[PDB]
Amino acid sequence: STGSATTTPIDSLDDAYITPVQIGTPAQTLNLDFDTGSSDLWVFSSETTASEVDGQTIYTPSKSTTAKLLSGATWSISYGDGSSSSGDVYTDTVSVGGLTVTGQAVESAKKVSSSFTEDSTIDGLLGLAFSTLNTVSPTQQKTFFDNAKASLDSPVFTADLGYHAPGTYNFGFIDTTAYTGSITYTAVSTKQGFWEWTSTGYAVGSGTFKSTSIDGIADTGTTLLYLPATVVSAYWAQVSGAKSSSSVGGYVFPCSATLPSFTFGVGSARIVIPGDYIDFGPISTGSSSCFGGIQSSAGIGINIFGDVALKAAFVVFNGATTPTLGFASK
Repeated sequence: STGSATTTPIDSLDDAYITPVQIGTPAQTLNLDFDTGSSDLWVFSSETTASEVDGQTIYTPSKSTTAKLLSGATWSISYGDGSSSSGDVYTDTVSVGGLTVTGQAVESAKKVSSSFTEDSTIDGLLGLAFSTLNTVSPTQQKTFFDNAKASLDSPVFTADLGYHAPGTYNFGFIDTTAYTGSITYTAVSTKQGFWEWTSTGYAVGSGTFKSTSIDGIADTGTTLLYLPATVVSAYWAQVSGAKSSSSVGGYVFPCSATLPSFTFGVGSARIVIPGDYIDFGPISTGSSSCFGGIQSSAGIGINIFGDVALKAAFVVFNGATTPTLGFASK
């Protein structure tokens, strides 16, 4: 089997992407944030504290003839950005782009933090990291990908995120028309439960490539590119007036600037992030100070190849017995 679904930016900055997901019988379609940095499929629901729901579409398990309470199971998650959610668990039928999994754990939120409430466009998350990170207790549950894998034509999914435009998540096949050149594959460590890999270096603009190993995660659920302070300083030093602002929480730059590109290495191959992808607009409405899309990972504890990086590529998440990651230009 295969599936193919369009993923759409939630706003004009590509802060996140939502993909429609069918849950239950009859289908209830929710727009979920596909997140290769976590492993829980959780939704706003009829059980979510009413004051914490503000415009989201909810899953109502009592209206699904295929929903079953997973007795005794609870979940609770905290994300790198400080947001969180928790609740109980149903199993139900879940379909993405024509690909159907029966018996998928659907984690129903009883509580969500303010960041989720305040974002009306995201009805929940669909985790695509390794199932070892799933938070369901006392019986850990599998991700949608893990459940689908054996049925897929090939045990892969691909992320093709757009810049200020829709893109695609495919399951079970590689669309050879969706990228240019060849796909370069690189080793993955699953030791921390992430799609963790090592970039071979970077360049800033038309500058020379610096060969250096950068361990990090491919994370569709993180907006920005978080890299070591040395790398980030070298990037922003090429933008007149750019500075790290402790009050804003990262590098800012004059909105009048033209940003240089940023290149990262995948083996001997190179992915080029155009400068415009690195512009996240005014820090507050009407400001002429703009927020940078490349930020320091210092104090996160891990480097993160988030949407800023991934949207410059066609990315293969290969879930073969030994997982690997593939990147192509597009």
